[PDB]
Amino acid sequence: GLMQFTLPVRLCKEIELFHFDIGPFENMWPGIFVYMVHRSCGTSCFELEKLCRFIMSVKKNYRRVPYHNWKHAVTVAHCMYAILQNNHTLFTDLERKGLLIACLCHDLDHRGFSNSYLQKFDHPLAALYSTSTMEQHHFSQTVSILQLEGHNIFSTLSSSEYEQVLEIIRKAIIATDLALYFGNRKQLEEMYQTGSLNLNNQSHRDRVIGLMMTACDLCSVTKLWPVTKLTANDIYAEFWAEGDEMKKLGIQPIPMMDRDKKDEVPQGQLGFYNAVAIPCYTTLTQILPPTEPLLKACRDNLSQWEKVIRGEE
Ligand SMILES: O=C(Nc1ccn2nc(-c3ccccc3)nc2c1)c1cc(Cl)nc(NC2CC2)c1
Ligand SMILES: [Mg+2]
Ligand SMILES: [Zn+2]
Repeated sequence: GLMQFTLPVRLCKEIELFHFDIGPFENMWPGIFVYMVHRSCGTSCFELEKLCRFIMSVKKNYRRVPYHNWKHAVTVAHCMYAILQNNHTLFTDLERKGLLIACLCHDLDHRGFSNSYLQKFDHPLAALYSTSTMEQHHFSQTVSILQLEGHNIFSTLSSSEYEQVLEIIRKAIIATDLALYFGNRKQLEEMYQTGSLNLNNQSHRDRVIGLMMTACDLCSVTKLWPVTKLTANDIYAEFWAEGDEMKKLGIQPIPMMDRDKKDEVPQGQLGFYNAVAIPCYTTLTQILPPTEPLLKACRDNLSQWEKVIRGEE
C-alpha cells in the first residue's frame, strides 16, 4: 500500500513528456507501466501482486516480431498515460483504469501480419472474425489473460463496473484497426465543426477514445527524429516480410510491403503523415488542446522526411 514505484531522475521527468522513449532495458518496462498506472489511476486501482502477474502474462503473450512486440505495447500505454495526465478532469475512474490496460493489451499475440494477409492466407482467425480480425483476437487474448487464476486486476469492481471497463477495453482495442480510423475521424471532424460534439454523449466519448487509441498506436511518428527514423526500420521489416509472404501466395504485394521498392519509402512516409498521422493529431488537438505537442512532433517528423527526399539526409 505504501510501496511507490520511483524512476531515476531523468526518467521521472521525461516520462511526463509525450516524446518519451522507454529505452532499451526491457526489465525496466514493467516498472515504468506500474509507475504510470499509480500516477494516472492511483496506488489503490489494482492489487500490486495481481497487476504484476497480469503484466508478465501480457509480456509472455507478445511475440518476438520486429515492431508489433512488448516494446510497442508499453510505448502505446505511455502515450495514453501522457494524454490522461494532460487531461486530468476529462476522464472517469473506470476510463483511466481501462485505457492503460487496453493499450498494454491492444496487439496481444500479433504475428507481424495485417488483417489483409490473414484473409489472403485464409488463416483460421479470418473465418472466426470477418472484420478487424487481429483486433478481435487481441481483445480475446486480453479476456483469456484476465481469467487466469490470480490475474483478475478488476476483481474489486462491481458486476456492472466490470462489464463497463471490459466494454471500454473492447471498443478501445477494436478502434486500433486503422481501417476504422478514417470514418471515426471524419465523424469527429464534422461533430467538432458543427459544434454538436458532446462529451456527456457515450457514443461521442467512444469516438474520442477511439481517436486517442489511434493517436497512441501511431505515436512512433511523434518521437524525436532519431527514434522515429529507427522505429521506421522495424515497421518496414514486418511490412517487407509480409510482402515476401504475399509473393509466396503468388500475389504482388503493394509497394509499401515490397522490399524491392525501398527507394519509395520516403514518399510513402509523406503520404502516411499527410493522409493519416497529421489529420489524426490535428482532430485530437481540436478535441483535447493539451495534446498539441503530439501534432507539433508529428509535423517536425514530416519536415524530416521532406529533408530525406531533398537528399539533405
Ligand atoms: O509507416 C506506417 N504506415 C505506412 C502507411 C502507408 N505507406 N505507404 C508506403 C509506401 C508507398 C509506396 C512505396 C513505398 C512505401 N509506406 C507506408 C507506411 C505506420 C506507422 C505506424 Cl506508427 N503504425 C502503423 N501501423 C499499421 C501497421 C499497422 C503504420
Ligand atoms: Mg494492432
Ligand atoms: Zn499497435
